[PDB]
Amino acid sequence: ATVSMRDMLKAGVHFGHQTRYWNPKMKPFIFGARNKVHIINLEKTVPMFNEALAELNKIASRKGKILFVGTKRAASEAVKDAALSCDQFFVNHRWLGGMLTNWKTVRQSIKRLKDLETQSQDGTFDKLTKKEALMRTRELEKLENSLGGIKDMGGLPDALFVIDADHEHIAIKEANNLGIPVFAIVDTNSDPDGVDFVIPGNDDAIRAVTLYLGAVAATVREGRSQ
Amino acid sequence: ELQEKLIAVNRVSKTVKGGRIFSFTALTVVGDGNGRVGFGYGKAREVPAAIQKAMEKARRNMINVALNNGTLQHPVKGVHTGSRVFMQPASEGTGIIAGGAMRAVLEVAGVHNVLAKAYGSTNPINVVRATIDGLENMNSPEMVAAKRGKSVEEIL
Amino acid sequence: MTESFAQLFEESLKEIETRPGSIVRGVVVAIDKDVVLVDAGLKSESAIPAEQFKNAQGELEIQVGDEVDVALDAVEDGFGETLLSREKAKRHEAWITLEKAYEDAETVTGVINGKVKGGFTVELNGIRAFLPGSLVDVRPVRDTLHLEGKELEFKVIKLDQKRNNVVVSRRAV
RNA sequence: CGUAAAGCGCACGCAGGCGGUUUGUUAAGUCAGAUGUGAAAUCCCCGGGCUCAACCUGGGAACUGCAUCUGAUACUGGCAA
RNA sequence: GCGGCCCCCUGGACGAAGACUGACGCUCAGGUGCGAAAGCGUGGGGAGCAAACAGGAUUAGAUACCCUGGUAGUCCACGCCGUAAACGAUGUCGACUUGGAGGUUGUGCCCUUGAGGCGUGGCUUCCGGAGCUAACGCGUUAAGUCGACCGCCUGGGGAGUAC
RNA sequence: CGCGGGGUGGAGCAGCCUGGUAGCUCGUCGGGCUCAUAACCCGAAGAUCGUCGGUUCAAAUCCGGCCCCCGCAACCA
RNA sequence: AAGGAGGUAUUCAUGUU
Ligand SMILES: [Mg+2]
Ligand SMILES: [Mg+2]
Ligand SMILES: [Mg+2]
Ligand SMILES: [Mg+2]
Ligand SMILES: [Mg+2]
Ligand SMILES: [Mg+2]
Ligand SMILES: [Mg+2]
Ligand SMILES: [Mg+2]
Ligand SMILES: [Mg+2]
Ligand SMILES: [Mg+2]
Ligand SMILES: [Mg+2]
Ligand SMILES: [Mg+2]
Ligand SMILES: [Mg+2]
Ligand SMILES: [Mg+2]
Ligand SMILES: [Mg+2]
Ligand SMILES: [Mg+2]
Ligand SMILES: [Mg+2]
Ligand SMILES: [Mg+2]
Ligand SMILES: [Mg+2]
Ligand SMILES: [Mg+2]
Ligand SMILES: [Mg+2]
Ligand SMILES: [Mg+2]
Ligand SMILES: [Mg+2]
Ligand SMILES: [Mg+2]
Ligand SMILES: [Mg+2]
Repeated sequence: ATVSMRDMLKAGVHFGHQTRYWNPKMKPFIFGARNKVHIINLEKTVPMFNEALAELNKIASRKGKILFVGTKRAASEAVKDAALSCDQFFVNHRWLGGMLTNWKTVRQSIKRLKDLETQSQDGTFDKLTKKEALMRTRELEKLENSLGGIKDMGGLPDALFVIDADHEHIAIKEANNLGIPVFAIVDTNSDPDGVDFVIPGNDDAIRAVTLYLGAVAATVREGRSQ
Repeated sequence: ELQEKLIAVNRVSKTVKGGRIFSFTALTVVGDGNGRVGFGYGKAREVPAAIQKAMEKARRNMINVALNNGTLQHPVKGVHTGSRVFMQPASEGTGIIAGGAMRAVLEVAGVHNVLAKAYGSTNPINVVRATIDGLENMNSPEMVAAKRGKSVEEIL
Repeated sequence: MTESFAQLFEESLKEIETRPGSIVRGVVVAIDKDVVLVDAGLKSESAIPAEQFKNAQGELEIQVGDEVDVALDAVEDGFGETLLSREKAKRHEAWITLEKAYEDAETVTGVINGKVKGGFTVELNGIRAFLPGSLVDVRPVRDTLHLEGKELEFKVIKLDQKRNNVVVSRRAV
């Protein structure tokens, strides 16, 4: 399902960063500069958004494991909500360096998390000489915070949807290194070179983030359901 | 299927507070003969571990090269830190005439007939990297015809 | 239909002004234990400390879905942050109320806490006023230190808000 | 040729080197063809004779050059605007 | 290299709008000129500072650092010298190639809504992209991509020395 | 005993030649999938390369020994 | 010389002083 241009304007997609922090690679996706603040040209945004949606639908139909990367505190709850709505994987908190390239170590961490949660809840051994009980619970909580979303991913994702490419540049680099389609929303200050399916838009606004996430979640749900 | 050979092993030092800590670096090149070639550089306290690490790295990060009947398609130059490298598509039967590291890289790549010479520095690491880069920057008649929007018969 | 981006952005620009300093009302999306998040429709949502939102009684009269008017610091702080401060709007509303009270001349208070050029000076939540040397109090009072350090309970007569000046006078009240 | 050897301390300026754009003209440079010559031996190619080879030898190719004549006029040069 | 203020003589640069000439251009071996400081010649001047020198200290020694003095010189006029880490350790001219923050000096427009807003030049400092580089770093003032001319290098010492 | 071939997760198979890299299918478990089974998808577990050695920077691979397995080996009245 | 605050730093009526 596509998004109407008036809805994008209401959300606030057109707004960008100041004209001093702009990246010259984002110059094509710029309409004007009002009060030293860049205005993103939605005329290019809408077709690119639908094109990215179509590719996401193709991957979803082919049963690809989508990974929703968003770490801005504005977009963390929304990314988790969208990923859970579309039964997919997410990274709401800080992207661990080499989460994809160093998958062999992330796999061991996942196994440790699984063992801790299993024993704590299913094993329910309760008495752990206090200190150990607190430490184990704290460790399990931290592991759930860091890797709770991707614990069921098993292998590598087939597509990486990235909020604020400039903020999550590390994840884009790892995806490029391994070879993975990236669907990143790019503000005026970001660099669109690493992105495969650029989506020009305001990554900061929660309204815009929710709009983006709702559209992509609907598309992937349609692709999976078929 | 993948043919691999170790080019050079070098001993290096770290000079820590106590004394000097020695370690070994291994430069290796792997390739399928059919055109894919990739180099690897590894380091460990012991030679076998370094060679194995280099082999793994070389197995990863390969690159395809357009080969014309087991030789190059046109004269190609390649440059890097110190190594300036020239390679020429020699006739069948001449064999691979190249110096050391270039010989190893070309042999595993699968080129059977070339005339090559390494100018500038002949440091094994840099010359291997320059040779691979030069092989990468070599297009085929099909590639040039496609990019120029013509047929191969028009290009000849 | 192909209503162009330029034409649609024109209407959106007409709807909302981006001038710094001005005050626009924003819907409160959520409240945490120390910060309130306000959406005014700009580049992003603002995060104003709850102490600013806290009323005179240390309580949060604000709530979810509430509308309050917030002064615009800037479109961006360099990190895509639409910095908004409602206490500036409070100061502007207080200057307006001070102008009204200096026109209407009703009962008002405010801690007279300083020394003006003429005499003692008053401060009242956005009203820097004066009680002059002979006019700190009606009688020959050395209570300019009461007009510098104690609350004046009176009306205001003459004020230049743009000059950050008012007359917290020794008037009838 | 910033720091490894290597930018004159700086400028002006003769000889010299280089020359924005359009048209005409010339044919000097340039290119094409032809003719003369570029000794033989040597080098190279295809053969032949010493029992093979070295060696000897037939024919070609080559001798990247120079000169003259006949053409071409895109570029460079000359002359004219 | 130039630093109080004033006057006289005088060179260059830049901006605006036009008008004019019509390739009259760029570079440059020899050549010519300018060229910090110290130094030299002749004649003046001489406050302060200060090689040399004198004395007092310090030290194992102290032909120095430290202290008290102090002559050439530093200043002026006219000549000579012609060398510096004379350095951006980066020859001159021209063309092209993403940006940001400043400074300085012009100038056009917008209601100068009052100190403002949007342009358009010249020179100049910093940060940084591609690209280049051995790396350090340079980066529209290039050490980037190119074109024209000139100067210079060929291992370290011997030696910028001998003849 | 003679000659030849073979021994690789539980089973069936690559990898041996060129010394560096343990793979494929079935089976097991879990999850998803199915109301469930089944089918399908995703993960997870499982050999020390028969063993004893030798060589080498490094051996399932090269060499030898032993153990077995299979084929061939001339002997039953 | 030591400690605290503000900035790249001042606008912050003159008057008063
Ligand atoms: Mg060399
Ligand atoms: Mg040096
Ligand atoms: Mg040098
Ligand atoms: Mg110079
Ligand atoms: Mg010309
Ligand atoms: Mg000429
Ligand atoms: Mg001619
Ligand atoms: Mg001859
Ligand atoms: Mg014969
Ligand atoms: Mg002959
Ligand atoms: Mg001509
Ligand atoms: Mg001509
Ligand atoms: Mg000269
Ligand atoms: Mg002097
Ligand atoms: Mg003198
Ligand atoms: Mg004298
Ligand atoms: Mg002295
Ligand atoms: Mg003295
Ligand atoms: Mg010199
Ligand atoms: Mg100087
Ligand atoms: Mg020099
Ligand atoms: Mg000159
Ligand atoms: Mg820089
Ligand atoms: Mg000399
Ligand atoms: Mg000298």
